[PDB]
Amino acid sequence: INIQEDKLVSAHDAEEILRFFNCHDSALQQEATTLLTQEAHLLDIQAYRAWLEHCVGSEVQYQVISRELRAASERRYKLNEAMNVYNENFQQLKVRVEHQLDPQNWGNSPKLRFTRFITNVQAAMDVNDKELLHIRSNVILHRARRGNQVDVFYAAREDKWKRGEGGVRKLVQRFVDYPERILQTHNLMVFL
Amino acid sequence: INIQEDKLVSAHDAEEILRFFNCHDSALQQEATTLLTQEAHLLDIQAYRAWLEHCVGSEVQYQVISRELRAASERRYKLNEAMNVYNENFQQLKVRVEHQLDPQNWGNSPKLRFTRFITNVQAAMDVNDKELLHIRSNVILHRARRGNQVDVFYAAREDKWKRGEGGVRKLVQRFVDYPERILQTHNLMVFL
Amino acid sequence: INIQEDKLVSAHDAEEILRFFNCHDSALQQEATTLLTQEAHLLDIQAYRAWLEHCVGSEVQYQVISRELRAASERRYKLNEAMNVYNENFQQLKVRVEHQLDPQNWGNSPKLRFTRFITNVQAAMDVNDKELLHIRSNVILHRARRGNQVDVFYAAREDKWKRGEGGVRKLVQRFVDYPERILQTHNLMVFL
Amino acid sequence: MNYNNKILVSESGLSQKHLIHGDEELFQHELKTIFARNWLFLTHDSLIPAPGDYVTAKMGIDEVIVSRQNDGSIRAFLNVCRHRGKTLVSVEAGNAKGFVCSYHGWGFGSNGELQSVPFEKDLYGESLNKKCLGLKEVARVESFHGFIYGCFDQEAPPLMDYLGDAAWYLEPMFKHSGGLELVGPPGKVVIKANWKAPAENFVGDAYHVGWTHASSLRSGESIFSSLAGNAALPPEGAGLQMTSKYGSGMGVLWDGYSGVHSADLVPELMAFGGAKQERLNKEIGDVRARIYRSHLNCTVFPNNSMLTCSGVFKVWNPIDANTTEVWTYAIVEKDMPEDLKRRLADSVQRTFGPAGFWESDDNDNMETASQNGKKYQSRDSDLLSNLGFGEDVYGDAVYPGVVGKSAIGETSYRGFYRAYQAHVSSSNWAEFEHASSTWHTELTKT
Amino acid sequence: MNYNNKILVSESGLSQKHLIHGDEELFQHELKTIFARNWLFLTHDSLIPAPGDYVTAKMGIDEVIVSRQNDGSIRAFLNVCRHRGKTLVSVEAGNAKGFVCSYHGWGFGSNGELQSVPFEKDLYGESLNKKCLGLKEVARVESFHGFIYGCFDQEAPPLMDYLGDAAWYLEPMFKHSGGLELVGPPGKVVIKANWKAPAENFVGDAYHVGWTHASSLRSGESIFSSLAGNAALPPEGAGLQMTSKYGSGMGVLWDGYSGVHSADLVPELMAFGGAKQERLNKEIGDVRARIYRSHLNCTVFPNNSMLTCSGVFKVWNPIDANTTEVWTYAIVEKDMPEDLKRRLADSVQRTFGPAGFWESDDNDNMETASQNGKKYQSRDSDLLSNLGFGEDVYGDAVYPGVVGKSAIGETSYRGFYRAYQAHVSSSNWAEFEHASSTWHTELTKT
Amino acid sequence: MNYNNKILVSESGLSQKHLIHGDEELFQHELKTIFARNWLFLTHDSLIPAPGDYVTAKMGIDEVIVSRQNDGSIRAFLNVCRHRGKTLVSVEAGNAKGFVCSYHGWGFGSNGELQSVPFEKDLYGESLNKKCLGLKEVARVESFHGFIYGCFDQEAPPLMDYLGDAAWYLEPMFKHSGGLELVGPPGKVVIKANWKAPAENFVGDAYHVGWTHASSLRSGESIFSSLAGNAALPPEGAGLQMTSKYGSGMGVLWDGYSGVHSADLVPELMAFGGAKQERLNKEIGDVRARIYRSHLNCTVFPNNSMLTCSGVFKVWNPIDANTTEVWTYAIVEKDMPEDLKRRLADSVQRTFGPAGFWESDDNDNMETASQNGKKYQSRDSDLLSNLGFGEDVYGDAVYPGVVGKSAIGETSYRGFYRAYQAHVSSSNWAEFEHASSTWHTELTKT
Ligand SMILES: Clc1cccc2ccccc12
Ligand SMILES: Clc1cccc2ccccc12
Ligand SMILES: Clc1cccc2ccccc12
Ligand code: FES
Ligand code: FES
Ligand code: FES
Ligand SMILES: [Fe+3]
Ligand SMILES: [Fe+3]
Ligand SMILES: [Fe+3]
Repeated sequence: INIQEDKLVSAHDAEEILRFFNCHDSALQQEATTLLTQEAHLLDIQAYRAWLEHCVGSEVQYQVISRELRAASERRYKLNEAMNVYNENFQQLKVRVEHQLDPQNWGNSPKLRFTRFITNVQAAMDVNDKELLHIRSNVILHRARRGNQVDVFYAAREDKWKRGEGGVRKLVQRFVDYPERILQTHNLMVFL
Repeated sequence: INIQEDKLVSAHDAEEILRFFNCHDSALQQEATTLLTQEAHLLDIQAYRAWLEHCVGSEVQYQVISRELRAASERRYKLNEAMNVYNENFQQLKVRVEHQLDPQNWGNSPKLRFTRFITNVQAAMDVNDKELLHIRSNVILHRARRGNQVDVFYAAREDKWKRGEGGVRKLVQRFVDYPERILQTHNLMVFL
Repeated sequence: INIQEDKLVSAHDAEEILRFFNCHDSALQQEATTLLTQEAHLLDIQAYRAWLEHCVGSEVQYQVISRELRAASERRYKLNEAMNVYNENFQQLKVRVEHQLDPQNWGNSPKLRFTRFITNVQAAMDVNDKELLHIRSNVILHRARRGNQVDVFYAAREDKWKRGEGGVRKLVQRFVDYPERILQTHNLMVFL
Repeated sequence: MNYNNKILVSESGLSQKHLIHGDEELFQHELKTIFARNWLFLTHDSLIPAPGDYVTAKMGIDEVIVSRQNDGSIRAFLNVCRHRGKTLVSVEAGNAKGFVCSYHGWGFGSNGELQSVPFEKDLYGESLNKKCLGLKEVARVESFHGFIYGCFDQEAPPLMDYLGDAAWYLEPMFKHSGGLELVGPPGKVVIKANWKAPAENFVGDAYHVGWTHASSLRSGESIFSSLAGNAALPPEGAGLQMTSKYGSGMGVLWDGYSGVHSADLVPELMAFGGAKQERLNKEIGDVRARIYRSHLNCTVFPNNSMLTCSGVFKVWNPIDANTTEVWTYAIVEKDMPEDLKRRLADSVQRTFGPAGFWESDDNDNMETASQNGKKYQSRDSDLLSNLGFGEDVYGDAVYPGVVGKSAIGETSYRGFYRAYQAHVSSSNWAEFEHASSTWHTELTKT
Repeated sequence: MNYNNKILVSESGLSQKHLIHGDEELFQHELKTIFARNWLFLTHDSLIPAPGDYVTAKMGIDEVIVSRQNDGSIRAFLNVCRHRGKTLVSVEAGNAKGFVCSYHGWGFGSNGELQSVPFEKDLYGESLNKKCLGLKEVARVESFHGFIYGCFDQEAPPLMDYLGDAAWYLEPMFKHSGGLELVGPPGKVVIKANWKAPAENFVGDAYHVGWTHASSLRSGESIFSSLAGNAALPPEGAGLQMTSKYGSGMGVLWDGYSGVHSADLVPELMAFGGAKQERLNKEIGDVRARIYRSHLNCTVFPNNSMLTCSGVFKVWNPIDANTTEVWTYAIVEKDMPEDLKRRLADSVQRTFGPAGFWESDDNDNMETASQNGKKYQSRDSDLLSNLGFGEDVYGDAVYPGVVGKSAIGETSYRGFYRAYQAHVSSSNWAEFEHASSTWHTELTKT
Repeated sequence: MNYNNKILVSESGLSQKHLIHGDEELFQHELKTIFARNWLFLTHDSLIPAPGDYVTAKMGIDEVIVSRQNDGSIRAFLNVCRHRGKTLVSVEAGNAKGFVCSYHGWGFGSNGELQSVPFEKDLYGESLNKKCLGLKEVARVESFHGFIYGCFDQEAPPLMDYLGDAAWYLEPMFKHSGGLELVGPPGKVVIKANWKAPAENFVGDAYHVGWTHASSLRSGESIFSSLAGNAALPPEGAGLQMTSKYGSGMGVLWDGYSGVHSADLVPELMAFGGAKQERLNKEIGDVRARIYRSHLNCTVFPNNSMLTCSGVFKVWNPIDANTTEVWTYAIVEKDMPEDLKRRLADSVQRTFGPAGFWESDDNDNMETASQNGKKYQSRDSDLLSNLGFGEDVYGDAVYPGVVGKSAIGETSYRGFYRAYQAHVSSSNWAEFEHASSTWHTELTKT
């Protein structure tokens, strides 16, 4: 993509297009689909420890940002463009998991209900690290609790996955640029 | 999954994880995807008779439950945990289909519009019945009617499918534990 | 489908069922999935010029209709059943793309955020034109802007795709019968 | 609007202003004069049978905790902490000796008493008067054969007197059958209708059945099926209508013991009800034994409805003028075989639950009738309930109450709305009584 | 708020309080003094040409059924059953001899009469007075060259008189062209704006075009395209503005017959309009023949707007102070070739329909201007409409009405809001007339 | 409701009517008597350091543009065009010399002046008085050590005087530390709570921490962790509470410099704060140097809160009685290493941001307490804030303000609500002063 011509496209987004448009490996797309479907199943049933053990690499960066609204023509204002809703290493994810599982987490009774919908899966091996797998996918996440509270989240996920212990592919990076600037879901206390 | 460690996980949910984590058959996942996409197409165009004929086994149990909200720590209160929004045999499904098709079903004029989104498909053959296929999938169901009524349903489906007449795979069990306790969709008069 | 028996089914919808129920080609379904996922990626990052160049055929008809609500039993009133929310040739799509990219399109600052979810993909070659590919798919389209505006669109797409320049498959027809009669999304200014 | 003077319901209950289904100021006024004043359904013994068992329930827009006490009684309390007002209980049912607030940890007993306060000695010393900090208690809690009702107003008549002439009709099924059980949990769905729309429909609307439910009648093959599409009118003597001083009323469809249940339950039910009827003849007389196995469509004023024999039990919980949260339980006779109870409960939900195909037939009728009450040109229009007027009786030798001796009519609408208007225009129970001293005379005019 | 006394619109229509776009109490007051009092667009002959043809339409927040009678006339009725208030018709258009209610099956004729009641003889006997139970009828229904308007107020001026000086400008296209057709069905979209925001924009806002629509002008290459980004001001004599006693007004952009249509329709349209103009010179004179093929941006007070030549036809249906349901039809000249009619209709929707790229340019402007009317510090602020004040005339020898002889100005805002304020502060038509006895003098001050 | 007479807050701030968290009429009244009258947080120098830099901010329900002027000052203006009221700026931050309206293209300077009007000469001639058409300016804009506050009321006390006795506690961290920076952009989330619920919680609620945040305390291993599940009460002398004349107040937890930060930041922070404290001893004295590195939970009346040392900075932006938009920034000390600043900012969001696991513990508490204020049986109920009453002092030789010399109590609730009630019942600042002439005496009674 020529971003001088396609005026609305960011350099970052153009780079990610390039990644999937070349060596298409159908088998890889299917492996990636299985991997993400299984991850979502573990999360949906709130098997957070199993998620960490089976899906999350020790070197993970799990990051969800919220970008400040700026003018399309802005060229002078240079201050921090985004904040981190999440920017977690493995230990920080573990803290969040223990918080979910704590019997004095009053908000988790009655038990929450999660349903995740994973679509638009794309996969490509890294060019330089032949053991690094880039996976892109979109998620709709439905959270229901307490009779009539319903929150629906929507996001694109830029992932890197790598073979870890026992040869199991695990998440080493997730990046989400959350599309809604002001959340209308009470909080973002869900694992996208 | 160890549900003593993963404190939020139900025994039932842990059993279903186990089912798909073992013999992964890629061809089966794709067969299941086709089967569910075709079923959803028939339902979306309101071909309810065709749905019964092509998708639904004579021995079907079609069940959607609503679970009462109870404390996570509850161990004494033992009364009926859930009610059946649906718990239908084939004849009961047929009654519902005839009700939909009746020309004096005033609610069906003007004609309703349905759009279904099926994702997260997993498939595994039963261990003991090699002719029984377990299929898990999630659905978003959009129903629009009468200018400005829009209802969106979200659910996970635990299905069993089996080869019936002419060797066509048909639904012999669907189980949905509906995630929202109080419906905000006027009714649940849709086939999930 | 017998539409005399399946009373709620339109002749058009019955014809489209027939198309996918016969020669199932698994490889074709997967090619179609890739094609649509890549198209959605280009649209989501607002690479509208790239979308035209890579995804849209010179002979395209891009059509989204809104059907007037009429009685199920109506047989006499014969006037125009639908209007065209879109009914665009390539040049008309180009006009819309230039409108999106214009630096004086005030509504595009701050930059909009799009996330598309493509599901229920079916594909079948045309019987008479062996170079014409029929693709059916459903879309959820999430558009977020200006802090707290969120609009979600839902639709089924009946597409025809054909190999064009360089052998690249491109859209030659898209037809959407939009399911909500009165839009509750401020406008339908999105490419479904 | 001046509720002392405004004629919202005309003389004899013959009509009502359409605005009653749409006006939010009137909805707010109903919270005071209807919901804070009258008896409201809470739960059944069968759902909280053991000490410590509790459920949450709505009373109007308020939420209460309803708890079985150690002495076997039931007490109900606002689900609101006495410290800074947090909702105490977030579940629908359970068993506990008390409830601890998740904000600052105050602990209340199942008896509503403030039993513990974290670090009380160090923080409050002896200065916190816990005796005065018990949960706000529902003043009145009474039982009708296991069905538990609450009332915020200490001045209300006893529940039995409040049921008035309706009690006589309910007793064969509620008492003489050996008793009913409520099968939970209920279905719960929000509809965009005023609570009065389904309440009026269940209290007295047999007219709508053949037309509204044409498709369900034709498809399910239940015993009332001859009515589908108005193909046939019930024969003379097929039933009656009744209403009462405090607003409760019902229709009676003779012998319709299998009710809305599809052909799969008809023979079993018709056998069971007939057998019990034969035993009851000797105990309560032929007429009342027949009432036992007759289909009653009833509203217990204001917002609790039921279909006996069909076994449908409803609460129309008010949210705003065009929003109601519908709770649906099944009622079963205790001495039915357990397998029959299970199938009956599923059938209640199949027909009238969240995906109840019969109940679905009613949605557009209730929602649009309610929403039209907000429309400018309809606010001051008159909803009609004159069918059968001038043919009702009172004090009949066989059937008590204001009675229309016909299966289809609007007798029970008139009694419901007469009581409604007397409450809306009154400041307390004494004023309601004064406004109701000629209630049956008003209803039997012409 | 006291609407008799509150100055919501200042003298000569020079400014308006911003709260008018946000205040819900005023919205409710408008239902009475604007929507229940004035002429509102219903449909066109072309959409209900045959006996039995009907459509539904909004009149304010009310819904009506608009039906072609056997005698060729049109009558309109509230879409509300006379029994218990259910919405009678759930579709948008059709053909029928009557309408049966889905609740209890009452049957009304296309003439609004209550024609049948299920089991009337057995239930009501002779006691139901069906003659008094016809659907509530819209008092006034009149046509302007096929365009059908309704009014709930029997006291309203005839539609032709209500159009006042605006009629003269509309006639060349509406009458002398041989007649227009409305192409349905309309697009329908909800925007989060007050109905007055788009109404004021179409009645008199040429100023916004070059800036608001910069991108659409630059991208579509329509004939008004020189305006993109305020790159060029229209030449002197490029157009005029007008307004009238009862609030209707418009801008006139000379010769702009292809309007907003992209270059793909420009040559064909400019040829067609020019050819008809040449014929019309001999019939109605050069000036009026030129008006025929000139672009008129018009609001017919209160909430019907159009762009002639572009062929855009709008209803701004009110929902609440910050919610409007936008209906968009295409207008075509009857004697255009059918293929041109089809392409013109698609082009109307392409530019101004639900995905109209021009209309999209207006969204944020209308929505935020409306929503800001609720904000505390803006409620009592003044929206300005003073552009061109002191240069308007009345009684001109060539162009009737209050006229600003310039293409860009706020003349038509002033007339729209003068009429608006006279209605809001009046209890009936007689009071509006008294409040409007010096209407043109007020507008031409200084 | 008569706000002059209605006792919404009882004497000494001992209780408040629960309706204050739910009543929409009172919310509207607060827009006038709370938000239009008092000082509201806008931004920090660090976010608009250079000429032309601007941000948007809410002040109550109004939106303002806050702009750095060429002379180094800051001015703030309503984000509303002076022509027809369109929202001028649609972004959250940027740098510009002015703002052009997207409707008709009017151009305003960063100084609020109307600088340009498209085609002014041709359209308005010399008749548009642009000098009188500047953006509506916020009357008062003042800084507290870089933190910029605005007030619509010209009669307000200077910001420093408004902070009253709270300023003394804030100064060690805000001033003597060398200064703070605000790290943006903020997280933004809507909660279904009244703005007063989180405001009261941050101003004075240490009682809730061990119970509400049990899981976060147990999981994160922060320095306040001994409190988890009320396992331990803070030792005597662990802290104090204070409040002030104009409503601001805070808790002080001695030495808690690492605050809510997980063990990963504890050693680094405890080292940094201790080192600066040692330097500050010589400058401001031991007590104030200790306050610098002590955890302050503070609300600057009405709706700005913070946790010093933890570095959490909050704006509770009001939307309606049960809706609040929560803005969350991080505060850091300017002389911290940049890498520490970055990690501290992430940790603030990790704990108290949109996915803040601590802040999540508070959701149900705030939302249900607020929503219960609408429920009929709770409106007239009393929220209690009597903990510690009768033990507060004023004029202490060491700690200024109304002070409770204990770590856990409700001193700061009482001062917050005393000021709230004095504003709600007053028409202007002079009346508030008259209503507050014995403010500390009222708070220290018994
Ligand atoms: Cl099934 C039935 C019979 C008679 C009256 C009824 C009223 C309401 C619902 C069902 C009814
Ligand atoms: Cl296209 C056009 C010209 C002049 C005035 C207008 C007002 C509104 C919409 C379009 C207009
Ligand atoms: Cl971390 C902490 C300590 C003391 C009081 C607090 C009040 C509110 C939020 C956090 C607090
Ligand atoms: S609100 Fe319940 S203990 Fe404080
Ligand atoms: S409401 Fe229409 S027939 Fe009864
Ligand atoms: S509304 Fe801003 S220039 Fe007109
Ligand atoms: Fe019914
Ligand atoms: Fe415009
Ligand atoms: Fe907290």
